[PDB]
Parts: sequence; C-alpha cells; structure tokens
Amino acid sequence: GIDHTSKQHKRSGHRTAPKSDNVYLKLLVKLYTFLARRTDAPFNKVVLKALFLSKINRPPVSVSRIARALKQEGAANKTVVVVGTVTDDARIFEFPKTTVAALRFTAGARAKIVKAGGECITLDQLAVRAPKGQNTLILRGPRNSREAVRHFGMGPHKGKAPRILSTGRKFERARGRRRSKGFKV
Amino acid sequence: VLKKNPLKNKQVLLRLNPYAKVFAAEKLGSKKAEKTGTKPAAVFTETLKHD
Amino acid sequence: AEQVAAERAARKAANKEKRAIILERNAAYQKEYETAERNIIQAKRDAKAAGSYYVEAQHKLVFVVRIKGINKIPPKPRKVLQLLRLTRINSGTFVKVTKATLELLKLIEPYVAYGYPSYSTIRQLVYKRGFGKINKQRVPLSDNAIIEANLGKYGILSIDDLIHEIITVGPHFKQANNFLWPFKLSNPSGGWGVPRKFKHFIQGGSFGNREEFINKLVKSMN
Amino acid sequence: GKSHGYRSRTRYMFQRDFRKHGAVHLSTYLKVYKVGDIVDIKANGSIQKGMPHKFYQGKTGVVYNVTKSSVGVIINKMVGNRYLEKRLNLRVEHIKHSKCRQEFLERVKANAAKRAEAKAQGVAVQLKRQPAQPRESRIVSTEGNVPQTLAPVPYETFI
Amino acid sequence: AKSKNHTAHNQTRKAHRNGIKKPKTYKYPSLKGVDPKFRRNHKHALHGTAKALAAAKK
Amino acid sequence: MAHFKEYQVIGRRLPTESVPEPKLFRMRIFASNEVIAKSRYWYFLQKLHKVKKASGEIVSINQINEAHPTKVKNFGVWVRYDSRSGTHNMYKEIRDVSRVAAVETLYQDMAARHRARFRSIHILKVAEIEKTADVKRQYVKQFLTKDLKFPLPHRVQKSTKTFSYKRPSTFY
RNA sequence: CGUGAAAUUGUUGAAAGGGAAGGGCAUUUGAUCAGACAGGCCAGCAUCAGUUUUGGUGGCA
RNA sequence: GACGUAAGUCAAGGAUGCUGGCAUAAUGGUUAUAUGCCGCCCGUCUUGAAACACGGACCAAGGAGUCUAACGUCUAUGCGAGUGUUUGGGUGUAAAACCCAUACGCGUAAUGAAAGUGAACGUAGGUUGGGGCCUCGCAAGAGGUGCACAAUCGACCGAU
RNA sequence: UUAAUUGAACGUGGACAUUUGAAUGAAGAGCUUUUAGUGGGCCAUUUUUGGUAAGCAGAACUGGCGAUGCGGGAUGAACC
RNA sequence: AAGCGUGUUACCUAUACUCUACCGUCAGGGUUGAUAUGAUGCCCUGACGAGUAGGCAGGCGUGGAGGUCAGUGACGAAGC
Ligand SMILES: [Mg+2]
Ligand SMILES: [Mg+2]
Ligand SMILES: [Mg+2]
Ligand SMILES: [Mg+2]
Ligand SMILES: [Mg+2]
Ligand SMILES: [Mg+2]
Ligand SMILES: [Mg+2]
Ligand SMILES: [Mg+2]
Ligand SMILES: [Mg+2]
Ligand SMILES: [Mg+2]
Ligand SMILES: [Mg+2]
Ligand SMILES: [Mg+2]
Ligand SMILES: [Mg+2]
Ligand SMILES: [Mg+2]
Ligand SMILES: [Mg+2]
Ligand SMILES: [Mg+2]
Ligand SMILES: [Mg+2]
Ligand SMILES: [Mg+2]
Ligand SMILES: [Mg+2]
Ligand SMILES: [Mg+2]
Ligand SMILES: [Mg+2]
Ligand SMILES: [Mg+2]
Ligand SMILES: [Mg+2]
Ligand SMILES: [Mg+2]
Ligand SMILES: [Mg+2]
Ligand SMILES: [Mg+2]
Repeated sequence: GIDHTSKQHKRSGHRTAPKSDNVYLKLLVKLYTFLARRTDAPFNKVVLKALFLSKINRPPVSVSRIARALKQEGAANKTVVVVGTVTDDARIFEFPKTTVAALRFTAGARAKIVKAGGECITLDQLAVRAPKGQNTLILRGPRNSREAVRHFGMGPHKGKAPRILSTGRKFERARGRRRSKGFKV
Repeated sequence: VLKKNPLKNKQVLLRLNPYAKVFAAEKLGSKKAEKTGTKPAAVFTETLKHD
Repeated sequence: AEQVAAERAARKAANKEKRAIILERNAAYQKEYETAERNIIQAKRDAKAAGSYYVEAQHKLVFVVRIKGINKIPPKPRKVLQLLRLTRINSGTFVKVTKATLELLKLIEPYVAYGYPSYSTIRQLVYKRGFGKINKQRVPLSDNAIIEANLGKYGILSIDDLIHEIITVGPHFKQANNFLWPFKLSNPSGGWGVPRKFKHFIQGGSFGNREEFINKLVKSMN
Repeated sequence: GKSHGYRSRTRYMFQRDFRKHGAVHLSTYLKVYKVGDIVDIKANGSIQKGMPHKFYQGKTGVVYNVTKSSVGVIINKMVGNRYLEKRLNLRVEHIKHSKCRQEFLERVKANAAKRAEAKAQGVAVQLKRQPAQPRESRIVSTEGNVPQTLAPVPYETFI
Repeated sequence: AKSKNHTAHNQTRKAHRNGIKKPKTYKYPSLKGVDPKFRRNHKHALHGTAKALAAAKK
Repeated sequence: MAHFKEYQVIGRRLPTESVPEPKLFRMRIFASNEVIAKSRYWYFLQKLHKVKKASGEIVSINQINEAHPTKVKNFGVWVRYDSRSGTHNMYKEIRDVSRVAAVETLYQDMAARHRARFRSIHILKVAEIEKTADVKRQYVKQFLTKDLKFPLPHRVQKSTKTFSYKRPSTFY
C-alpha cells in the first residue's frame, strides 16, 4: 500500500493530437512535431499545440485584427501567424501590405490581403521560410465572445445571459427581475 | 539495466569512490589510536560510585 | 575523419581530473571525520580528567522510518508523514533537526521509528538504496556523473560528497536530501526484536526516538 | 423550537472585562486607520452600533474603506469547501491594529539596515530567520556544583 | 418512520477532496463598497494623472 | 534485555541569565538501555523538582558496574508500588552477586507475587547488608547458616529423544 | 418424412462413491493429445552476475 | 571503471562454458480420479443475506433506455459577416444524383412596459500581468512589442 | 480632505537579486464547461444528551464498514 | 502446565515490505538529408494497479447495407 498524495494514472488533460481526421492537418502536425523536437525555438511548440486545438478554441482572426496588430510599433514587417481561419472585415478601409500565414483563408480575406500587395501562406511554407518562427507575430481570435460563453456561470447577481428561446416581454422579465414583482435577482 | 550494489561488487565500489583503494591499502578501517593516559578526577569517580 | 580521437582524449583526461578531484576530497573528508570523532573522545576524557562533564552537542540529523501501514491514520499525522515523504511502510528519510521539525516528529511518533544515524549507516544506505530524483523519476545513483549533473551546482560531485552533505548537515542539506528519493527499506532481516511494534521503544515496542539503536534497525532493514 | 438570532450564544463573548465596564477610552478613537491596515476584530458590548457578528470575533482582516466613524474590513470566511470574501462595516471601537503587522515591518526595517551595512562587506549575511537549533557542545564543571540527589520517595497519606 | 436528523460526518472529507481554496487575490481589487465621495474624486485624480503621464511620455 | 543495567544519570535545568550553572541533580536508574534510563531519569525528576525534559538537559549518563561481581551479597531493597487499590511500600531481601540482577530478581518477584508491572514500581533503595544478623527475612536468612549443604532430590533428566529404552531413575 | 440442438431418457463403455454433490491451488495415478533432429526434452558440474540465508575467522575503537 | 609501463585483459551499462540421457508421450497439455488445505446459492432490496427475507424444478426460443419535435454543453466538417441547394423550379440513367431564382430563418444591435432612442475624447483608452516575437547579451539577464485570457479604472448605446 | 499640498488614493523617476527575507513538501499549477449516481446509512475509540438500562434513541471530531478481498481474533460487515 | 504474572531469545507465516521478471495504465523523453520504408510506428526512462453506485475508454459477438478479397462451396456452404 501507498498513501497516494495525487490521483493515480491521471491523464494530462491536454490534447496531444488533433481530434480531426484531416490528413493534411496531420501532415502539418507531423511537420511541427519534428520542428518542435529538433529545434529549441518556442514558436514551433506553440504552433504545434495550436494545431491540436478545437474549433471554439481557435476563433477566427479578422484581417482588421491583423492590421491592428501590424500597427504595433516595430511589427509592421512581421509575418503574422494564425493557426486557424482568417476572415474578411469590410469595416477597415486601408489594409497594409504584409505576409500572413494561416491554416485557412476566406475568399474575401485572401483577396483583401493580396489586393494590399501582401501574401497568403500555408503553415508549411512558413516552416520553410521561418523554421524557428523568425520575425513572426502569432495572433489569436477572441475566445470569450462566443454566444455560448454568455450563459456560463448563470446565477443571482451574476449578470449573465439566461438560456432562453424566445425573448422580449413575457419571457423572464418579471418576478425575480424587478422589485415591483417580488425582487430583483 | 541492473543495479550492482557497492559494498560488494568491488568493481562498482571502485567506480564510485576512487578513495576506497587507498582506504583498503592503508587499512583505514582498522586504524590504531595513539595511547594517551589521562585519568578522571577524584570528584568524578566518587560521584559515579556514590550510592 | 570526424575527429573522434580528439573528443575521446579530451573526455578521458576530463574523467581523470574529475576522479583526481573526488579522490582528494574523499581523503579530506576522511581526515575531517576521524579528527572530529577523536576530538569528542578526547574532549570527554579531558572533562572527566578535570572534574567536569562534556555535554555532547545535540544531534543534528535524524533518520526516520515509517513502520506503520497506510490505513486508519488520523489526518494531521497523515499530512506530516506526506511532508516527510514517508508514503509507505518501511520508507525512510533524513530530517535536519530543528524545533520546526521536532514538532513534526512529535506528531508522528506512533507511526515511525527514528534516531540518529551513524556515518556507516548513512554510507551503506546511500550506497545500496541510494536513488536520485531526476526530472520526477527515481534514478539509481550507480555513477558519480548522475550526482554531479544534478547537484554539481552545490559543489556535490560524487556519492561521497552527497554523504558528506547529509551527515555534516551542510548549507545545501535540503537540496541534497530532497534530491535523494526516500529510501525504500525491507523488513528487518532478524525481526523487530519485540513482540509488538506499536508501543514506544521505551515501552518495549518499536516506535518513537530510539536514538542510536536506529543504526541497528536500519542496518537490518537495509 | 430552535433559536438562531443575530447575537445568539454571545453571553460571554460580548461581556465587558471585569472592572472594565464604562466609557471607552479615547485612544481607540484617536487611532488612525488607512486602507491596507491589518486589524483585529473584537466586539465591544458597550457599543451596540456597528458590531461585528459573533463569527468575526478574533478574526483578522484588511481595511478597504474608511468612513466617518467606521472602517470597512475584508475577512476570508470558509463557506463549505472554499473561502469567500466578506466585507464588514465596523465602528472603530470593535477594531484594533494587529501587532503582527507592526512587528513584521520592524523586521523589514532591520533587514534593510543589515543589507545596507553588509553591502560594505560580508556578502550573504543571512537575512532569513532560522528555527531554533540543537545546542552546541558544552563543559559542565562540578566546582561548587557537585551532583547530589536522592531516589524516588516513599508513599505517605498526607491526609 | 424516524431517521437521522443531522450530521456533519464525512463533510470535511468532501470539503477537502478538492482542496479548500483561498479566494485568489488580485492587484486592483474591486472598489465595491468604497465611500462614494472618495470614489468620485478618485476618478478625477486618475484622469489628471493620465493627462500628466501622456504629456510627459507622448 | 539480557539483564538490567545500572546507570548514573546527571542532569540539570537549562542555564539562564538569572541562574547560570544550576544544581546538577543525579540519580541511579535500573534500565535496559540508555534511552530508558534517560526517560526514567526525567520521569523521576518530574516528581521532585519543577523541571521537565524540555526545560532541562542530560549532562551525563554512565553505566555503573558492580565493584565485585563475583561476591555473593545480601541486598535489602525498598520498593514503592501501586497495587490495584492503592500505593504500598515494602522491603524485601534478595541474595545475589550484583545489584542489577538483584533488582532483576525483584521485578520478577513483584510481578509474580503481587502482579506489579514495571510500570507500577519505584525502586526507593537498594543497599547491601554488610553484616549478618542484620538480615531479617527468613527466606534469605536460612541460607547463611554455617556449613550449609542440601541435596537436590528427584533429579529429572532432559531427554533429546522421544523414546527411551531404560525406564529412567531420578537419583542424584 | 430436410436438418434435427437442449432439457429429459435407454443401452454400452470408463470412473468415483461411510449423512449431498459441484468448485480453487498443487501434485500422484490412469486415459488421451500436439509438435520436433534440416537443436527439440530433461538434467549435472564450473566460473560469474543480481538478490538473499546460514557459518568460520582477522583487524580496530 | 579496474588491472597492466604498453600489448591487451577483467567479476566493469543483465550467463556463459563444459558434459550426459532422451528425442518420446519421457517433459508438457487436456481430462477423470485421489490426496492436503481451502470454498455456504445465485440474483435482489438493504446499515447489515448463506439466511428461518423475496424470485428461481429444468431446457430452448422470445424478452426491456427506442424513435421523434424542440433544445444545452462538447466534438468533427463546410463556408464565414454571413450561412442554410432539397417549399418549390430545372433536370435525370427517375423516390437517387446534378443545377437554381425570389424569399424566409438564424446571425451581423442593443435597450425600454411603451412611446421611442440607439453604440470611437483617445493609435477602439489607461493600469497590472501575459505566451510568442524583436534587440542587445557566451549565457544569465536586460530592454521593445505585446494577440488570447484575467483583474481593474474609464469612455460609448439604451433605461432611470 | 486640510487653517494651510495638510493629507488621502493612484502614480512619474531613481536604489535593492536569489539566504528576497522561517521549516517541510509540492505529486505540475491555475482555470472552465458539462453531466452520472447520491440525498434510508451504520460501526469503533474519545467527548457527549435523554434513559435504570438496551445489540436503545440523539449530537461532536476522527477513523472505518457500506464499496473490501487478504493474515489474525475458532466462528462474525465494522476489532487487530 | 500446555494455567497466572513477568523477562529473554529462537522460530512460524499475509494479496504487506525489499529485489527480479511479465501485463497493463499514466507520465517524461528519443527517433527523418534511407527514421536502414509500420511516426495512431519503433524505442528509452520512471512511477503506479482495491473498488458498489456511477463516468469514460479500447475491444468481442449478431441481423441487414455500400465497397473490396476477380474470397469459400455439391470434390460439400450453413447448422449441429
Ligand atoms: Mg530467520
Ligand atoms: Mg440563542
Ligand atoms: Mg435522511
Ligand atoms: Mg421437420
Ligand atoms: Mg428428420
Ligand atoms: Mg440431451
Ligand atoms: Mg445411505
Ligand atoms: Mg476436493
Ligand atoms: Mg552470487
Ligand atoms: Mg494427468
Ligand atoms: Mg471450509
Ligand atoms: Mg431491514
Ligand atoms: Mg445474497
Ligand atoms: Mg418483496
Ligand atoms: Mg419460489
Ligand atoms: Mg418460472
Ligand atoms: Mg435468445
Ligand atoms: Mg431513497
Ligand atoms: Mg447501498
Ligand atoms: Mg490478530
Ligand atoms: Mg473468539
Ligand atoms: Mg477474521
Ligand atoms: Mg509465561
Ligand atoms: Mg481497478
Ligand atoms: Mg452481417
Ligand atoms: Mg459442412
């Protein structure tokens, strides 16, 4: 017998592979598993882990988010890296000329980047030209703006969104939401 | 692949501790102490033998 | 011609100089040990010769063996036993003696036997049952380079350097002692010497402080 | 049936001390409290306004708010399997500065002075405290102190 | 029929199986419950220090 | 515990600024080893002076050997013991060649005749009676008569085998 | 009246059986059975290694 | 690592060497039996079942978390400020597959009972962290940038 | 806010380094979503209420049985 | 005494302890210019293994469906 301080046989709880069966994604993982092992550049390990992520955990990255990132001083010539999808954003009217490396590009995003004079690159071409992630800018989309996140942690005085089908008057706007009817949460 | 215990397996005892060879050669485990001849004071002997 | 010979010649000569260093440090330690023990022996004789008493300095180190199984342990003793890394029966470890640790031993007396370990018992314990904690794994010492790669930044280049840091409770005792995986001892080879273990050593049992008799017990289990 | 009013089981906790009833001395009102001060909670049964609940007796907290006659105190309270932040509005009478914080600041001052003087010489001058150590060796003489003691004594009734 | 009325048996074991946790301090705690007069003036003091630093740095 | 051993144990209160060099109290303790002797010392100093193991210090422990292990002596022993219903003092006489085995005999005697465990016994005093006719118990006094000699009737021999072919004798 | 299971039953053969029978580990006995000679099976001694158990003896404190 | 000046050797990061019998029921497997020791009847409710608690004489076959509408979290996939061809139309090798307009749904705006009004002072803010990247460094470290995320103070929209 | 930069709170800038301010350990740490079963308990030591008492009824802390075989207490849920 | 109190040794045996092997699980690593083509592969290192209710994972079996083995079969399919 052993007085176990920790739970036995506990899995790490981190993805060690993509749940996806996409063969090309698994080839990209084959590439960055090699690069993470045979280089000491932290970029390769970060990209590898991002390659494992689920869909909600790799939100879209907008071209305007990329352009804002390129406004960081000393960052205007960095290769933006997005382990995910880059979407188009018509709310920006001046896009800079830059090389963006991403898993997926939408048609609008690719057209906007190319029309700016820039380049759209796959992650393997990024691995060829920046094996240690040289001069790279990893960008991530907003995880907590998901609709599902609105409803997490619901409870009195927490101010989250109730899980509700129909909205408007008559749908949870009464006793429990105003002092005139009972109380307010 | 196999833990060879020092304190036997003289070879492993010599891989660790190069000083074991000098220790055994000079018999430092059977070292004589110089014969000094001090004697406890009378108060000590009387106290010890007190009832 | 990959120039393997230059690497081999440099690496063998490096091995010889490290071994010369360890050799001269083991000789100095042996001088330090024998000089110390003869100093206390003579100091006792001279105090008696002068009508005084030499009160030997209180022991700085204890070796603790958990002698009780895992079930039915109250939660405070259970926590202390985990903090002393005695997670199973007949596991043993070294503890540096201060008030902060003597109170822990007070809390876990009915579950452990401890006492003051001699140089010989420390040496045999480290030599036979000595394992290092390296990248969370239990690694047999078995070679000085394993010790130097993990404790060399404290000046501990050999298994005897480690033993020296333990017995003479040095500035890096804590790092050296934690590096050592908790010794996993056997049952005593000639039995415990008692009919019933779970009474104090004073009471005719096995547990509690049995100060210099811990050496005989640990030697039997080792 | 049962009874769990606000001040239940406070018969002794909210006692005044013996021969220590009456008006509160003016020192408790002239003590100054700033945000971040560590304070101890001990209710004064004479001052019925702004009292801590009996749970907070003997608890030590941090000042987060200072008002006219009172102080806001943050206490960590174990509710089930976690701790929760509690904010208490207590008048100054039910509050005193904790001498633990004052003495730690004293050690911080002494550490700074010892560091400043050690920078002249003696690197690694052992700033950390140490647990009490086993005693060193010593020589005990019998000059005027010869050992002399008896055995256990026989049994007598004494009644 | 009658049954057990109350017991705290096993309750500390449940409470400790997931490690009774401290409230996870932060720098900049919420200014909830601070005196409104101070809070109002703190707004303007922070606005002024923002202007001073922005002019100082640019 | 092949036998008891007698230790002199000298200890004192811990020295202070108020009282450096305290009084150095000493006892003779019959114990199986050093650890028990030190424990018994503190236990008995517990009952005489305001001091315990934490406020005190063991200056010396020294085994006390018999001056003449090979001389038969008559020992008078004063013991205090707890029976099931109270505390009692008694005085017994044991004839043997050493104090340690006389005390060992005494603990066996107290266990046998009064069911008094080592837990429940205080050795108040052990002292040899240097003169005959100061011996008072008849069970030890009978052994001091001049030219004493007795037989050992009914000798029972130990057989190593299970079966004997001889129908033995108990002569002597 | 295709095949033609089980429960249950007859016959023949084998075996065991002092108030149930059936089961686990192990081996004896009987019956029965597979594979390999381009090393398969079972052992014996020697010199070693790992872990242990029981003796003899030497030197020191 | 040891030994040897070196050659090389060794008990030094896990057994080799020599020799014999048999090559088949001999070892082994399976099975029946015997012997030693052990073994209470399953299922179930229950604090507690071998229970003098219940169901069960036996055997075969049948025999119990399904589908559907709407939905929550998570995951895969397609496209992405969009998305959804399949009500319908065209077409067909004909309930398939292939092609498609106008709409409609959900999203891209909230808030108020409602009338209504309706989202940049600022590099879409400041502060504290923050992976990664950049510069300097043998390195440690230092400096610049700092996405996601976390805490917090503000700014904007609506209600009051 | 003060009679009054007097303070208050937040800060600009500068100085401090691994003995950075006790010991021990740390098994990775922190965090989130979601959902099962459960919501009859019982027993031992110690504290303890009602009761003459109970293999009774009811609480405290801990350890157990339930959910657990194994060696021992012949036998036995809980004892060792 | 093979009883009672006490003391000393020797000795017996648990699924516990020490070492070794094998299985599995978890963890940390190695391995691409022929890894001498199994990269959900191979390999190295360490630790761990009780379990009702319950959760999850990897597998085994059955009726039918798309594809493949140009699979088997009256020279005997299936069933028993
Ligand atoms: Mg034996
Ligand atoms: Mg009340
Ligand atoms: Mg209930
Ligand atoms: Mg038919
Ligand atoms: Mg037919
Ligand atoms: Mg049949
Ligand atoms: Mg019959
Ligand atoms: Mg049988
Ligand atoms: Mg051997
Ligand atoms: Mg057979
Ligand atoms: Mg039986
Ligand atoms: Mg019932
Ligand atoms: Mg049953
Ligand atoms: Mg029923
Ligand atoms: Mg029936
Ligand atoms: Mg039926
Ligand atoms: Mg069926
Ligand atoms: Mg129920
Ligand atoms: Mg149940
Ligand atoms: Mg037993
Ligand atoms: Mg019995
Ligand atoms: Mg039993
Ligand atoms: Mg007896
Ligand atoms: Mg299991
Ligand atoms: Mg089928
Ligand atoms: Mg057929």
